[PDB]
Amino acid sequence: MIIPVRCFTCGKIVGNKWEAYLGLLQAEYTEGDALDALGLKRYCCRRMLLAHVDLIEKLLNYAPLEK
Amino acid sequence: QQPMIYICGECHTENEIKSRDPIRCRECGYRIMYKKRTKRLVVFDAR
Amino acid sequence: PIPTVEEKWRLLPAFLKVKGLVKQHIDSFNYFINVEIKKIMKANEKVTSDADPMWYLKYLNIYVGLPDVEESFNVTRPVSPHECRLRDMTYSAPITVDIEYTRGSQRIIRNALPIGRMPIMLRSSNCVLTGKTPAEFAKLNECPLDPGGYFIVKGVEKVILIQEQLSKNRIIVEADRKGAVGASVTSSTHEKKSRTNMAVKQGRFYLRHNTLSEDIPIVIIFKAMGVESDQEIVQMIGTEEHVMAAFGPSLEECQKAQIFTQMQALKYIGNKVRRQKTKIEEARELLASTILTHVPVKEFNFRAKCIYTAVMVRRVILAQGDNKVDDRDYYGNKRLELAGQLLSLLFEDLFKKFNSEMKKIADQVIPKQRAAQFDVVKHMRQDQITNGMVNAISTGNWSLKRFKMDRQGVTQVLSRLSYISALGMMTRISSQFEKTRKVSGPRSLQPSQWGMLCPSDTPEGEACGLVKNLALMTHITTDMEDGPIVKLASNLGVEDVNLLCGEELSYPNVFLVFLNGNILGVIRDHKKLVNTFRLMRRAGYINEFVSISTNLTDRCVYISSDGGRLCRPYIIVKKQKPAVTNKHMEELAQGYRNFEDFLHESLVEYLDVNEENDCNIALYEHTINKDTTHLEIEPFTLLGVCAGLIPYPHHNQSPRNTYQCAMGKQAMGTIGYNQRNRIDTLMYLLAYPQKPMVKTKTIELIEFEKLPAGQNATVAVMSYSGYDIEDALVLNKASLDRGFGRCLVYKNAKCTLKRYTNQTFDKVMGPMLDAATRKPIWRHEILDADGICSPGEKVENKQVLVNKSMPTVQPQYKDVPITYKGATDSYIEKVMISSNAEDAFLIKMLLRQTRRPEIGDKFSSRHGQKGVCGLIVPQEDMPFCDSGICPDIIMNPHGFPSRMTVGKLIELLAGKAGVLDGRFHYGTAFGGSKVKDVCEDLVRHGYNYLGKDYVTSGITGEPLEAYIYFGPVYYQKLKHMVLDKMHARARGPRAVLTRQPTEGRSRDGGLRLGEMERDCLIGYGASMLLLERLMISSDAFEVDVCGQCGLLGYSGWCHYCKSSCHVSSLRIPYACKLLFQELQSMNIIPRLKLSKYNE
Amino acid sequence: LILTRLLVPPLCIRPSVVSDLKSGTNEDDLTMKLTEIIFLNDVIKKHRI
Ligand SMILES: [Zn+2]
Ligand SMILES: [Zn+2]
Ligand SMILES: [Zn+2]
Repeated sequence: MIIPVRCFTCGKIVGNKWEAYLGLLQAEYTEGDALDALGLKRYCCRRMLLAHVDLIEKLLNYAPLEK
Repeated sequence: QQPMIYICGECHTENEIKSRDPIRCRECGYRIMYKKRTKRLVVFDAR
Repeated sequence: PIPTVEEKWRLLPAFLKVKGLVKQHIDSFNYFINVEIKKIMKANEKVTSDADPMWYLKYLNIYVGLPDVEESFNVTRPVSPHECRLRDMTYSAPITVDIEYTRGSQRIIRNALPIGRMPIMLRSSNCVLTGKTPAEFAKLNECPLDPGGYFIVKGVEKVILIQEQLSKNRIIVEADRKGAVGASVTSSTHEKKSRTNMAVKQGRFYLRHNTLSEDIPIVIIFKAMGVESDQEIVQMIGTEEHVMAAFGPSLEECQKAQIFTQMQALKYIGNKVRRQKTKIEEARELLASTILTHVPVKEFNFRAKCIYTAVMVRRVILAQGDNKVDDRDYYGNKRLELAGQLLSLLFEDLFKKFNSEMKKIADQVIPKQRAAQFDVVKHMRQDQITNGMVNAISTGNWSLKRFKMDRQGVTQVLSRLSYISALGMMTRISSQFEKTRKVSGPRSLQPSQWGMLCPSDTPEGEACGLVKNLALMTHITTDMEDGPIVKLASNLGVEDVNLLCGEELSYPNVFLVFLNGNILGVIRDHKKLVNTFRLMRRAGYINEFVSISTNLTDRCVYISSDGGRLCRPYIIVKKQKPAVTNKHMEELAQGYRNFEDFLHESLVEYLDVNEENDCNIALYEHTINKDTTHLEIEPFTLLGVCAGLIPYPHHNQSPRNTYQCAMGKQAMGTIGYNQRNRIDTLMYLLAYPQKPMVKTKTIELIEFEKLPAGQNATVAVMSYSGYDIEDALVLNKASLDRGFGRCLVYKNAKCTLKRYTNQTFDKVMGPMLDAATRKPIWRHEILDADGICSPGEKVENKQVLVNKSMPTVQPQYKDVPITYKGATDSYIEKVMISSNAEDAFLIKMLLRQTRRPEIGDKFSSRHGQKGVCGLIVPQEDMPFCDSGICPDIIMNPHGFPSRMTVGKLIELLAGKAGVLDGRFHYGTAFGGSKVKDVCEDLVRHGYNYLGKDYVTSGITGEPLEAYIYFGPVYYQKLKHMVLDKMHARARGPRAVLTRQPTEGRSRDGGLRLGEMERDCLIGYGASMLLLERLMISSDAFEVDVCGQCGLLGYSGWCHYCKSSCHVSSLRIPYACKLLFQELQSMNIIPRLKLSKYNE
Repeated sequence: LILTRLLVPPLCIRPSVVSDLKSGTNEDDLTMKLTEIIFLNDVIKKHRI
């Protein structure tokens, strides 16, 4: 649903770079280049941002709205 | 006592059902209603 | 080297865009409500009464409108599928017909007469959900990824399974315990199915049929059909010395009996046959259009029937004496049946019943009349049709007395467990064969099926081949005509069967033409015939779904054009080279020259199962030879939908492939885009679904990356302390606390309440307050002031949800408050209150429960490896290798050789390389990536080249001698948790018929102890324990018996002998006394004989 | 060997069921058949007179 706040294996906070990662994928950057410039070093806390789906945005279109 | 407030699923209007009346909405023509959230104090654990 | 085109992989999406996967289920219905609905209309259009020939009915036109609902009064508004799914309504639309009835003296034409309703598909052309946009799909609260194809009847999703059957209008030659036997099954457009069979015994042919009493020689039937001279009979049979020596006994038997004229033959047939109008007339009508209905007769000419029977006799002659038999497992003849033909039969039967019913209600009102005008609109009902359709769809028991057929288990509830199980249910195909252990051929993999049914996709258990699934590239042919086909055939130069005699058909050069089990005629030079037919088919004049093949053993060409055949597109080759070039695919990449234009330009073509029998197909382009006729587009299309989720299927073994195909529909995950709005009985959700690193092209074809049902986790293949047993896998406590594998369960609780025929109604009490404080009672604690529970609260065990009070007969009400039954404490999400179609109040509640993985849960590796949890390993353990990465789930290396799964290691390697590089690697079947270009890319970063890493143990603190296999793997969580598969019973409810624990864990029942375990207790020699847990803790009863006359008394007193002296008591289980008192009604008196055990 | 006197079994061998959906009681089929046999026995006696 949402990006996890901490990693599952080690426990490093990777929930503070999802918006930065999204903003970095539109400035003519490579996936690996952006992931290395974000601050991730190993593949322990790198798969949380690379392979991650965003379904809450699709779930907000069905959310109740006030009129 | 206080009128039981209910919300619709198409226009989301806060209406009330009085007694044994046709269950519908007074603004739209939708025939399904929802309920509000309780105003009590619930305890949750963050562990 | 050969010129290769690596661009034909984009033809498959273009072909799937128009039809394919699930669209054919909707085309079968869209063609049905546009052609067959009119076919049955023109079938029964005029009905007349019998009192006086002045009243008659006529039908102008019939059609179906849009899905509508009839509310309180004179209000028709468009309804939404989600609205019916939430109100437990039924998705149906009315049927508008134009009727014409003549009342009195003038004629009345009342347009737009409603006669009933009819269900509508979810993604049909008449429904609203078609041609919309995702923004508009979100406004109607419906998932845009929903493939559809199911029926909504009373708020449940029902899918009609495709069923395979044998072809009609054909000759089969089988072998039984005596020898060879021929059979012919016929079924025409009208309601008459027949099955005739020719049997051979002691060199004498006999014909058997359902209406015939005894067997009749075939020569008698020949003489009766119209051929008088016996020479022409043998001439039609066969012009050969060995076929004439086998027809001698029949000739001498026909000569023995005094039968030489057609009248005597018909008299013999009339004497033989029994039917419950002289014998000659009934014998003549029995041979005209009764035994063989698929062969029409113009006036009374049995010439075509004689020719067909002669070909059948020649077939059974050539079969006998050889080692050639026809088998039923061949899929070239087996046909498929969708939901269209079943609905066609049902609607035809219902329309005929409705026409015959009103004909009977208006025949006894015209003579005994009191007026001069009779209107048929007032004497009309539209409830029977709707009720019948709804019941036939819901129950699923197709019962048609006009067709004389009964079928059960055709419609099934659409499984909404996951996104793959829902789509895979639409591709499921069941067979007509029952649960038979003896049959093994049909269950076994047949060489006939190639790219039509996925071999790996099959359930594991009892059904080991009876349930099959379709392939990715598959199309079912619809129904068509035969006028232009037979016209072009006659124009090609085919000779009529009425011109040539019987001796010409035995000639080898002579070839016969068969069209849907019908002899078209005789033709020479069949090669040019087939070539010209294929050229005309490629041109565009004749439809593309026409199959034509040749048989040299039988020396005849078969022309198949009936609906329900299997075909997949194939690329045509031109003598050394495929017609498809790079310039033709560049235009497809541009946006023009679609599949339709390719089929119109003679670039690709469809082939049948029997059509591909007479052609050579090449797998790749380097294998293309000078004899190949067609080329495979893609070889990875042979796998199914559930088999496309397995990385490197060719690397894995077929049992593991089948296991993973069976477990793919069991894994829990995201259902769709609207899962919180829909309220189903049981629903499973995941917390944070990850994306598969090594995805497949089939995954992108179905867009499975948007709704994944698993998570990526770091796996280290090595042994651990003591909990790496064959399938036991251990977990990481820190990862489980961080939230790896968090699941949610959602249960539905629905309560309906209505009125009665009298003024008796219902009502809800609500909250109950005490006299001490102004707080609700413990019983009704979650209850609100209105009388229903509030959303966003927590319900524990034995708690009232909604107060329901029902009248017993001012009236006394009995309280039946629904109580929540559960071990853990659930939470309330929302409460919905609505009205049903019968003006009844319906209250639905959704209860959520969040769970965490623990010891006793079942996990899978998406590689056919299921395992239960071991021990929860803390973070102080799980040694890191170099950086500080701890294994999330430890895998056991001892189960790899037994399962023989090499695709798992390659999957781990490719996943590691991808997560290091930063791009997803393709792992499709019969291709993907190798282990040579990936092994050299893992070196640039700095890691080892294949899989090895240096690990230092954390328990002791010393480096490990051997290296460990580390890498990311895609795991999935399945159902059957330890919390639900756990129950116990000591003293609960019992049955009233027999005092024993009840069945089921939801009713607080016990376990059953059968003879399987009783034999083990007997083998040991322990008898006290056997009687303790079959009599003492099962049923113990005291019964008094008299010694003089063994009978059941009461309070130590007999009523037969009238004596209190002779009396004793015993301990007898309630079942034994039950049987003893139940056997007395069968005029049987069990008299016991009491003996002294002490002496 | 000829049925002349019918033996009524105990009532405890044929329990009755009740459904709490429309206040519906259903006896055992044995009891229904016994009470149907009794209705067929007196129509012969009344037809005689
Ligand atoms: Zn990490
Ligand atoms: Zn409203
Ligand atoms: Zn006695």
